[PDB]
Amino acid sequence: ETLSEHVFRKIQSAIVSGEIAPGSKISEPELARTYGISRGPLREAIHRLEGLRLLVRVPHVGARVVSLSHAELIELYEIRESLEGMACRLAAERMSQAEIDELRRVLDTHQQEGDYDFHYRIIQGSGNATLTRMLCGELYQLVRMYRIQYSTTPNRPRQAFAEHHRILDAIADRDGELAELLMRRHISASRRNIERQL
Amino acid sequence: ETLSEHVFRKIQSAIVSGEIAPGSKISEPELARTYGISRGPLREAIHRLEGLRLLVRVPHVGARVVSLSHAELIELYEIRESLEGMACRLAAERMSQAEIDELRRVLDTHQQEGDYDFHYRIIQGSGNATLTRMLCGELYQLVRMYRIQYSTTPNRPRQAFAEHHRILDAIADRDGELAELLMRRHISASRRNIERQL
Ligand SMILES: C[C@](O)(C(=O)O)[C@H](CC(=O)O)C(=O)O
Ligand SMILES: C[C@](O)(C(=O)O)[C@H](CC(=O)O)C(=O)O
Ligand SMILES: [Zn+2]
Ligand SMILES: [Zn+2]
Repeated sequence: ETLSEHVFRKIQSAIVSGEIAPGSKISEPELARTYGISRGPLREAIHRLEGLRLLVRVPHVGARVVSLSHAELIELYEIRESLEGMACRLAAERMSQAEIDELRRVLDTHQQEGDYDFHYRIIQGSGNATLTRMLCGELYQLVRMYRIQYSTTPNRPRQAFAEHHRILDAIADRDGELAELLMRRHISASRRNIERQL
Repeated sequence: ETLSEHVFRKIQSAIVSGEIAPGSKISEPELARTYGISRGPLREAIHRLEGLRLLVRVPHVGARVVSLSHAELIELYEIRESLEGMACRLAAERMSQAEIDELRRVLDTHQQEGDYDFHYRIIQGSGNATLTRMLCGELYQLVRMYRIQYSTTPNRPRQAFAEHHRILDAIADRDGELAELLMRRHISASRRNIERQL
């Protein structure tokens, strides 16, 4: 990898983890001193970081960490509902029986840690590389910094496991229509859970 | 912008336009001489270009322009159906009456040029910035290099205008469910039109 890519993921991880507070003023000088890179590759990283809605550009000031507002949550979970739901539909037709059985194995294994492995197996089982990039590469970063800033309720881990199993049941039955619907409801339950603390 | 961003869009435009043939071996030396940049920022551009499925990485060789195969078309138009269809649903509830009337004005205005403005107004009318980036910033680049490599049939421009107007009619009636369905059918008609020459 190049240095421009190194400082990218180091800053991106500091934003998703809350290390840099949502809404902070990003100081390009003190950041170039923390990692020791010139302003060329640094501005290259901020531009990408603004593209993924992690940083936001202010005209007369500079870059700022995203507001982490309610409108941005609607924007994010909307796309995630349409994409993950379709991932369940495609995974139900395209997953081999070996991938399905391994999916139940992963689910049988079980702030909050979460079950990203469950969703990741389905997105991969959908057989769409572009879908995997848009979900796990772009959307899931802004998703995580919401779940990190706002912890779930103590009954949410139990509720999501039930939702996960019924989704798996529809996928294992080759019922993409039901799996897509069950996936959508589970995404909407996740958004309402986060909307409980704003 | 930085130089790393300049050579990015210059190569990306040379791929979408067919200037660089689909499936060609990208020569990092002769490319670094064409634009005059070091291998650091050059490798930075190829990495992003591979992310958007424009270049593909070969282990023991290097980077190659995407195969432009049939499987990649299915991968691409799948995501476009789910995203653009949802864009029509959201645009039907969220577009102001001024944006709708202006949408009919744009449609009333009318290889092939295409009606990207029509789709762009709807994606913007959806009120989702992430949706606009994923559609117009990532997917629509790989879309264009398919429509450039494979020209439509002479009756396709006429057929798409009818599809566009019925979509506009459902949006102007605040019928997101019908607009989404009509949008999906029009996306599927576009894919079959391209599938006619492979
Ligand atoms: C636990 C979870 O199901 C997950 O898969 O990580 C969560 C649910 C939630 O946060 O309410 C998710 O999918 O976002
Ligand atoms: C003409 C078109 O409707 C367009 O909006 O550019 C095309 C249709 C097609 O290519 O068959 C499109 O949307 O892809
Ligand atoms: Zn979950
Ligand atoms: Zn069209």
